[PDB]
Amino acid sequence: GPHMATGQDRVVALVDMDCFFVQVEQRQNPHLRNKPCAVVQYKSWKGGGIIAVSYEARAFGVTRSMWADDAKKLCPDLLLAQVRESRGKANLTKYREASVEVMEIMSRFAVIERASIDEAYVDLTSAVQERLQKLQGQPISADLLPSTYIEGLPQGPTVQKEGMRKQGLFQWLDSLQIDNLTSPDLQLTVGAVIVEEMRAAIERETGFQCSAGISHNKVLAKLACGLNKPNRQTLVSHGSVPQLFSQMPIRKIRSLGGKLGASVIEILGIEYMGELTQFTESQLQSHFGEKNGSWLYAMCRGIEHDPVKPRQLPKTIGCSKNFPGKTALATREQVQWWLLQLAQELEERLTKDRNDNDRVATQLVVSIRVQGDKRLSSLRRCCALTRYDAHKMSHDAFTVIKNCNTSGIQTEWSPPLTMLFLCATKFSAS
DNA sequence: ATTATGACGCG
DNA sequence: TGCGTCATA
Ligand SMILES: Nc1ncnc2c1ncn2[C@H]1C[C@H](O)[C@@H](COP(=O)(O)OP(=O)(O)OP(=O)(O)O)O1
Ligand SMILES: [Ca+2]
Ligand SMILES: [Mg+2]
Repeated sequence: GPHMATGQDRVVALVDMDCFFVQVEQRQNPHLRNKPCAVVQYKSWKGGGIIAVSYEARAFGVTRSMWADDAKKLCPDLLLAQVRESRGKANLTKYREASVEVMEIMSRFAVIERASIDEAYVDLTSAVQERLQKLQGQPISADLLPSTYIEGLPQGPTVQKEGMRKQGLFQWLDSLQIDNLTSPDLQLTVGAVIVEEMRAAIERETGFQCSAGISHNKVLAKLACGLNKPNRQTLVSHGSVPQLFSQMPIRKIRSLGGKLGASVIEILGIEYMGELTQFTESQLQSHFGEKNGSWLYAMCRGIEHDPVKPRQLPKTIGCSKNFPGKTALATREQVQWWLLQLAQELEERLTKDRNDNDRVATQLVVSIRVQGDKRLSSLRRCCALTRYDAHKMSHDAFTVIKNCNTSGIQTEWSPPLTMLFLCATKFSAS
């Protein structure tokens, strides 16, 4: 009743760039614009591995993780842009720098949480309050929401997509109570107006298009964002949740796409997020733990409290290289050469980071994978990062892992290494 | 698929 | 103030 929290206290958006690495390459090379194209990493094995795909190429069935040779079978005219290679490895600097362009624009509107290279959460609660005070009970025009979908609408008593979008928006706006500054639906609507403005600024100032979700928390905002891609935004209201969740596979919700989500499905014998409402909080805690159980109990009702963290910069700076099949490092000299390449890239990125962001990493984390281990990581060890010097970091990394070598011969390495990973962490102000 | 980030548990 | 695992981009 009057004491039941509905999780409508915040306005949260998630902005996610459309096919991000592709847009970065299309900005740089106009010949790629408005074409089926993909970004590929390396070239020797099966034409290279695809890591990003334009919407035109997706129509042919091209996907991330596909080898380029196989993608060409589906889309013979597919254009390809290669990730830069430096010091023997893929180097992602262009995309990291493009990400900074977008994050800096978003930060003008509100505090953001960098969630990945191409997406950020925004807590718009305060910005919405401010905008509502300027509006002064003035209605919100559909013209202020030219790319917004209202999930669940139209409904009740045109066969084209834009027509449906407008119909739903009209129904939503007609029902809005602009009189009440505390109305959560109104708050979301104003949030959506702000997000249109943010998205326009991103496109004007960078050339890049994006999609966004607007809702009352991060999980719903992330879900919302994916409902209408690309180049569109979606408002998921609290009232839209029962219908939305009634046919929503559990795996679609952030954090439930893996083993936990599979366990929810198997243990409870359900398929859709909505079906979770039929269990008590204690029942859910009994299967999935105190924390997960409480989270699921609220989440299936559209309620989540995880804050948008005030963090625009990554907390770690890392680089890594796999050594597949035949290339597994079987000599000490090889292990040392690659550790040096990684350390040189790391030194370059750290030195730039220190100058830009007034901070210094204090810990170096070294991780390896050994041949035969199905685990993505076989071993992790750390040491002090006291100087931004590639030679010192590579030597320190070796020292930390050299004991992993079973080889009797001092020159050889066994068992061969299938991966090396160096990561700088534990930043302190400088 | 390879090269990344970030959270959480304490087999 | 370590390390392994999970989940995601
Ligand atoms: N598994 C991966 N390995 C390497 N790079 C990845 C991987 N997943 C994503 N990326 C990179 C390339 C992407 O352009 C960028 C952002 O990823 P993501 O948001 O998942 O898709 P996207 O931006 O390419 O398309 P979409 O329009 O569907 O968001 O990060
Ligand atoms: Ca994206
Ligand atoms: Mg993304």
